[PDB]
Amino acid sequence: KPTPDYLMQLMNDKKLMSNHLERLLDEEISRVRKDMYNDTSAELPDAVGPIVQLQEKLYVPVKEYPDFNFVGRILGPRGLTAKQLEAETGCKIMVRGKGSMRDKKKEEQNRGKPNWEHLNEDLHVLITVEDAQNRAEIKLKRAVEEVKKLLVPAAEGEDSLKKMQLMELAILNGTY
Amino acid sequence: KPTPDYLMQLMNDKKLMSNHLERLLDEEISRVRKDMYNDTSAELPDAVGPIVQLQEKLYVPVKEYPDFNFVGRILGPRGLTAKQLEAETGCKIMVRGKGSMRDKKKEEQNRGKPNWEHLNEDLHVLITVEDAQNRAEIKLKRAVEEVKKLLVPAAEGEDSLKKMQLMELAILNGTY
RNA sequence: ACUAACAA
RNA sequence: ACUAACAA
Repeated sequence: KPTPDYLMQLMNDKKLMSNHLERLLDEEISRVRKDMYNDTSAELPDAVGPIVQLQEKLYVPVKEYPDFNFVGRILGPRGLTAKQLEAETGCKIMVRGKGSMRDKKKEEQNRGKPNWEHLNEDLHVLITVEDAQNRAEIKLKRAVEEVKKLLVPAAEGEDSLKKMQLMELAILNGTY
Repeated sequence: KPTPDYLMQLMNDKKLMSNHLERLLDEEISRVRKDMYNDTSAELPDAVGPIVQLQEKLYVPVKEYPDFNFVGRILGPRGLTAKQLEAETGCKIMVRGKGSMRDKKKEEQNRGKPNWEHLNEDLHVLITVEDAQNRAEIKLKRAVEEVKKLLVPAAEGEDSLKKMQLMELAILNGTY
């Protein structure tokens, strides 16, 4: 029974609590939320060959569409959207690049510092996998073919997804 | 992960707790336990016709096999076995008849008192259903064909089921 | 209800 | 590890 209200009555169930009890909740929460969006499926082959790591830097077109905030849409509230995506694909999703950090200031200092090399590239979405080739290509190409969706600006009033998160946010905020 | 130990670590999870939190547990518990026994499936048709009530008094053969305690085997610890059976069939399972009540004394007084008429019949297992005919016959004949199993004395050392409950008991007892 | 995860 | 539910 993945209802909106009862979901709000779940987050608060979780607010007061925080060894299986927690996990018990995290499952449904995710399961609810998944069902929320899925109202808007193949299976991986058995591993073949030595383990491989696959990346795909996917740049966001702020050069093309500066005004639109892609990044938020992707990450979502508590970064959950980005979190549910790593979950259902297996690929490590992470936002790197120029302007990654919301703050312009903090970013203006980490340049060159190890593991901040990525700050010298234009803004992108990084998608990494560790798995056997035939099993990873699929994993990758699943998440690849999903960020591209998020790298396409649904005009306001038609971005159903935007409202989805924004209501989720306004619940974590408790302002609604 | 329906493991025995973790199950014991569940009942005690439940001991300390006692609005969804409780229910959350009751599901797995049942689900675990079901999986426990199922290591030792059709679907009902859509209702057709006016609702009906079906019974089947099923007598236990103490006349034939006095020494063996059928009744316990059926009910099980906390009556759960009898409880999981009402669950998975839909039929109201209940033990009535002579010697129903463990105590001979208490029973020796309720004779004739309304809803204790059943004390004047030999010991039996009562199985009742409320549903449309075609849908109830199946429901009944599922539970019917399962009590008869429990009305057949598995000799000691071969009654795997007996140990199943007895370990479950010895957990609720906390003696193991 | 304008999201900030991830990485350190 | 010898079960006691259900019904009242």
